Amino acid sequence: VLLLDVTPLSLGIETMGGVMTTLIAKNTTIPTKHSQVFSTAEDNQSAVTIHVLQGERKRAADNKSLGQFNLDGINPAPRGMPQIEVTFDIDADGILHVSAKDKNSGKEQKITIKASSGLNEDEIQKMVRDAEANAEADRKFEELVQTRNQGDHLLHSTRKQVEEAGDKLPADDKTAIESALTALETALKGEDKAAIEAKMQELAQVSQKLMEIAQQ
Amino acid sequence: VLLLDVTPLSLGIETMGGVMTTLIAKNTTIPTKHSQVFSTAEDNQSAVTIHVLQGERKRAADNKSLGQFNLDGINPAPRGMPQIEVTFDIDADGILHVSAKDKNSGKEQKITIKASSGLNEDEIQKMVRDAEANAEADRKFEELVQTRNQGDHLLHSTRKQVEEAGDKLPADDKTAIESALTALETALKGEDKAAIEAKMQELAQVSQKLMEIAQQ
Amino acid sequence: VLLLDVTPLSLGIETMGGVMTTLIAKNTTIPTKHSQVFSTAEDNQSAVTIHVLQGERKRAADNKSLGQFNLDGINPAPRGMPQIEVTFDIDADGILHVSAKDKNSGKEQKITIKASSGLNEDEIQKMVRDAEANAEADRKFEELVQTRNQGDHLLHSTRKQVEEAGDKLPADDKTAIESALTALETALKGEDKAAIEAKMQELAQVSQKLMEIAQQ
Amino acid sequence: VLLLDVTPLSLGIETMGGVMTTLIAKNTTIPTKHSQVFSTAEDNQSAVTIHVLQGERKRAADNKSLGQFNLDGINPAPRGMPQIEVTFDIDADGILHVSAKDKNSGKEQKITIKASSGLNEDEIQKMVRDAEANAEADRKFEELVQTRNQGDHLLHSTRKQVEEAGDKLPADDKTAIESALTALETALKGEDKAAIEAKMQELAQVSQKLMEIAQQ
Amino acid sequence: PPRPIYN
Amino acid sequence: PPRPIYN
Amino acid sequence: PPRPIYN
Amino acid sequence: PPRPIYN
Repeated sequence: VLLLDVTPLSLGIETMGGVMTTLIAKNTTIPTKHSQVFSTAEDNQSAVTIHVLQGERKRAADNKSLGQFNLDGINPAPRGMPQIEVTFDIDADGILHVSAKDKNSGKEQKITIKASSGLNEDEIQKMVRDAEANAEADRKFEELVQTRNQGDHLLHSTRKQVEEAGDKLPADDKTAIESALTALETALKGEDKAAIEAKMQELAQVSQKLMEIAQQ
Repeated sequence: VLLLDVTPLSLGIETMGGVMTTLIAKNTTIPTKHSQVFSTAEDNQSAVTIHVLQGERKRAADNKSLGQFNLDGINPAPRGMPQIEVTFDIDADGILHVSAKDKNSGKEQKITIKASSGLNEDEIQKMVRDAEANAEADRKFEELVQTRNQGDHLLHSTRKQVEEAGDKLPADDKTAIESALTALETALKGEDKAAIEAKMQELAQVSQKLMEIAQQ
Repeated sequence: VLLLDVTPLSLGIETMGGVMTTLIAKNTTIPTKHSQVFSTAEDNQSAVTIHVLQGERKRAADNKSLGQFNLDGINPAPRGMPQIEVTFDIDADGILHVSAKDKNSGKEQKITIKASSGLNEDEIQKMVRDAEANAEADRKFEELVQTRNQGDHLLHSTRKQVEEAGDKLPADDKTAIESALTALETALKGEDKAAIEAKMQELAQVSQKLMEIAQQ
Repeated sequence: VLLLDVTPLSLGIETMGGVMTTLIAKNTTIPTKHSQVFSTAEDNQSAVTIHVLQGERKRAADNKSLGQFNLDGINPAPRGMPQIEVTFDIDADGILHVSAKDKNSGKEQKITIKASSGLNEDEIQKMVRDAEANAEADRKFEELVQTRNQGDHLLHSTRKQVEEAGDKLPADDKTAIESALTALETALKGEDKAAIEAKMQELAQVSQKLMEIAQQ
Repeated sequence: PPRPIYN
Repeated sequence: PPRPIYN
Repeated sequence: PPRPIYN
Repeated sequence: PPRPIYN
């Protein structure tokens, strides 16, 4: 063939922390189909917003918004237990269907995106350019969001373990841990990666008996 | 400057499932330092092997092995709660120190890797070549390992929730769930991504009351 | 747009010495049109073969052959004086027309190449791979062909200047020069770049009075 | 090796028309040595300026200037007959020596460029960025300079052939040709590629008997 | 609703 | 010992 | 016939 | 002096 139809930019969805997670990489021959499983961030969450993005930047806000839709009717569950499978499907005509399917409940919602959506040739180029001009800030951004999500995980996990421990936990351990979890929660409200890791480590430093209880 | 000293290939460590996780990207100017936090895969795990890798392939076995060392003395904890911070540090002389530090226990182990370790110019090139010749198989491999680790997570989580539920769970729910967890565990022993997702969904399909109990 | 139609490999024609000269670069959005002016290699040449090539290698023999055609009816002229304009034109349907037009004589011949000609997705990839596996041999090859064509130029030019000089040239200069031109012509029959430059320099070393005559 | 010393940007010299001609490609492992043969643009030219450039742009003015020096003592010759071999040599310490050697006369001049010359890491990046932001304007620029140099060649060649023809050329041919050469020379004073090719073709259209004379 | 979180 | 798992 | 030569 | 011309 003398030609190939390819995606000029990456396609994906916004995930927790405001980061674009890629489902179809830049430069993919179409027709193409890819799927990944995502989940909930909060206990008892009833819905997820799927926000479809085109572009090469790490910040979702820095990419082109192709549309969003909600999947609701997610049944009560602990965070991270629902299996929300997201599929990007680009048919032979260049049309993108994104769907989100709850593997438990069976619910499905889609958005269809025409082949002529997104950035034009000019902007595809200004976009590829910046992904490079800013490769650094993006990396610092992405690792901040990862730290933040790791801190939020440990925040939630440790609180749950404290409950499940209840009386097994000495009051001197419980006072230290709950003070660390307050400072953690205060830090996660910030954009300071080192300060988030300091409170994470503080918590790991005081939680050792908790961990030994939780393991038994 | 007319020259820059740069890393010709990516550097990292082997993580669960046999996948190389990159800590320093190909083409980085040295001196450079980067760190990431990893954790344990099993409850009560006492040690981690750090296995240092150079190269562009997704399978660790497909990369160049720069060395490995263990960090032990990890205190009893639930899986995924320890914070094992791994640092790659390439000084102005081209020497790589990799360290692993337990943020709770304070233990640290390192390996020092001389500047002349790894693949020579020829092999750097044969390596970059294959990362491309095989970009596909690598992606299929990496998403198999991710599915497998997501399935293992849900396997472990659901068993724990069954325990914490105990009598709250109807025996008709508990029989269905424990049968799904047996088939899941049988599938995770395989290299079939679709079969792993089938048992995951089977489990999500039978676990709904469990999820509603676990959330309360 | 979510897609772009692009050329997966470079397109061009074979030029003197067996080298692919690119007219449309790899990764160009189509529709696209490009033209360049070529010429004759020998005095009195009456025709040129246009040989259309797809690929990333420097040796024409290493690329995919899309077709060839002759333009004849080139009027008697010194080498390098005819203006043979070659146009590559890829229309909105992915079809390539290559034409060759003699700007003096007005003659034109074309070949039309369907959109489905050339290498398939697999081979596009094996091709891009090798352009890299062999980037070196290609460069050594291309500079050999350039040296050879520079030597052939000086061979032809110097012979012409000897004629135009005639009696102005001392017989001791003419014997040295014609001996250098014999060794040059013998070397150009070889694949040894250094030996070609040695005979070129030998000739530059003996030709100095010739050059001073030719300039007057 | 965990590192390689590589050139971050291309290195070369300014050639006729104000274009950077690359001698050492971006990303080359050092130590490295490369040489190419250049020549004179005008009959009887006595010297060449070597202007050493670092960067990825097609316009010399758009690159970083590392220094310039003259090689003189070029002996009288027709344009394009001298062999001025230019060598770029980057030793194990990152130092660049550029030399220019007249293969006839034996004269040599150099410039030595320290390893810390050129653009810093920041500017290497702003540079790579623009080579892309402007890939288009560069190509249009480079093909204008090539057209201009092809037109200048034909201008000079045809004038010489008119002289060598003298009386063999009908006065009706000579009036047409000398009028085409005046319009050509007027066009080459411009930045209009199409207008230059129009006068080139005009000249090819009137020169046909000249060409037939010159070939005999 | 919250954006998906990816494991 | 087991390889690290990355979250 | 000969291949074009490119100047 | 003039810049080199490359053939």
